[PDB]
Amino acid sequence: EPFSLPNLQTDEMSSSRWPNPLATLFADPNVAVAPQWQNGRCTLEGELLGTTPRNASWLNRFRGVSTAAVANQVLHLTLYEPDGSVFNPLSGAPAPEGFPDFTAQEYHLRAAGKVANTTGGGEIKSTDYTPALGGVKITAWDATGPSAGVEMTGQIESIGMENNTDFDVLPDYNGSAFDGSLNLAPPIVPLLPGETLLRFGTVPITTRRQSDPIRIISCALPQEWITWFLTHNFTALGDAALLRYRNQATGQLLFECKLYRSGFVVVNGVNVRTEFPMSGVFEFVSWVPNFFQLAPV
Amino acid sequence: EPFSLPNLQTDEMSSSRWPNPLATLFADPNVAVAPQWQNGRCTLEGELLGTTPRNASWLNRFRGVSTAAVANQVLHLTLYEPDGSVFNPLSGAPAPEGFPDFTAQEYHLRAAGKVANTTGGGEIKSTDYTPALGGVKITAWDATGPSAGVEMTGQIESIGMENNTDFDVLPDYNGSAFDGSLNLAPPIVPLLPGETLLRFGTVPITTRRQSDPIRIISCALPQEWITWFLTHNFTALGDAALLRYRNQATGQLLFECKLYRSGFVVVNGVNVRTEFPMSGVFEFVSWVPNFFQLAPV
Repeated sequence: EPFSLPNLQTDEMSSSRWPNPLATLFADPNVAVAPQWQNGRCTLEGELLGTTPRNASWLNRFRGVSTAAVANQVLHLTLYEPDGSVFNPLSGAPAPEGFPDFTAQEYHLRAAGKVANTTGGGEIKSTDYTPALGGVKITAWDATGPSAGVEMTGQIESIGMENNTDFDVLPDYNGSAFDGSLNLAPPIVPLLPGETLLRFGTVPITTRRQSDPIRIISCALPQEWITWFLTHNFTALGDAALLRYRNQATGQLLFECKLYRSGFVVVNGVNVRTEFPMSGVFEFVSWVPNFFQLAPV
Repeated sequence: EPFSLPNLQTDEMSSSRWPNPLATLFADPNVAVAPQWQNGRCTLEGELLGTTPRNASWLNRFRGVSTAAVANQVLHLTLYEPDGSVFNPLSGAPAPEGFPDFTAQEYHLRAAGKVANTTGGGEIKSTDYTPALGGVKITAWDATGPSAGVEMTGQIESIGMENNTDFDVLPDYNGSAFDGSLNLAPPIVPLLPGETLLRFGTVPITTRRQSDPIRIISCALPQEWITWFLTHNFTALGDAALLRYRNQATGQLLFECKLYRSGFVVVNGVNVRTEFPMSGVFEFVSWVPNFFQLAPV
């Protein structure tokens, strides 16, 4: 089938790195380092990359089994994948599908099992966020159960986040500074030098906002585009899909952009951080080579 | 475009009444009263009913403005709709789009504003769950702010839920002991007497499970099907779409069912509550009239 994108406005779509509606659309050419996001990554031909979950709703969800009974507000889980199979550290994955792919001081959560007295809240402290090792230690856990051997499923709800730039810093998934053995999706770098990554932004709930209160986490593809690629049998006939971003109510063509086949969008001619209207729709035009030069925004 | 459904397995899709992956698929013929869900409602031609949000990720999200500074762990919010427009409580809508459409003792939440000391947790007690009035009183609010006139955005994360049957009991949205002035989408009723509603189930996190720990909330359509109908220009050439539910790996056809044009699925010949495998895909077969009688499961 010929390539297309869903006829949804940006503000009708969802982040693929934090479950929430998209709220901003912007290009920032002065970010310190290129992002290496592990969620929200998919090729145009429908190949998921990194820890990107195939089920949209497994983003920020987790499943596991308690390794010991709760004591001293500590719950340790051996981690499973969304399919219920055991997560195998030896596979090279940094974490089960859908796990957070950025640095934070705390990851706040809620969880429950299928038996009584297992609904609780807690958090994973940064030093304990080492899912590549096969488990996570949940602290400040406020339920009396579970006992050992009980399946738990939960949701990461918010983060302790003192510094917004840490959304673009991968966590120490294996508890060390050395990620060489991990099978990580590659950094996102525009192919032409004047191009700037187009960021789809949303607002997560965070604590530790005393220094500066604005929190924005970006992703490369709206979740609805990822699902679109999974539900169509597209062939990437060129290096990039040339798209137009159009306000369908007002007719105004806002800009053209390139959706590279590895799954990210760029615009040209951005010299300072630039925000774009949210009520537009992205429409496919044609396939273009990597060095196709876009009209500046 | 000819009618189709996305090629996702049931366990690869999401509930449209609680944000979480689908976990069960079942038909219960012994539910005495038909459900009147206000979320997860969409015709095959892509027209939303009830409070069903156009953006998948606005389910269980809310936004508004504080009417007073926080005091005594109470935060009162005047509600907005998802698009930031003011929710007019005189209009007859039961709630802003995406608000929970069932009865619970407490609706647990988290929220935050643009300024520091506004990230908190709290809850809406059942007696305060009257969003049709244009606002909600949040209690057990644990942040020191916001002051008055401050925008807040938040998420419903879990419920206090004594009885699973209350997932199918609409709440008293206007606090008037159900007076019938509200604009509600109609009950979901199979058009033939031998048919049973096919329920797409997920597990929300709930408290008050000490006595019966299993909690399952059902919906009429996976969220991904609703988005599919919004992103295609379908014309229902019949009263109902005949579907086959097939395990694509083994090729095993499990049952046939009818997807009625108003947006729900039924099976035939179910005499006891019956669960079905989650690894199947619903495939469109043809259009059939309302009187078409399905092969029994």
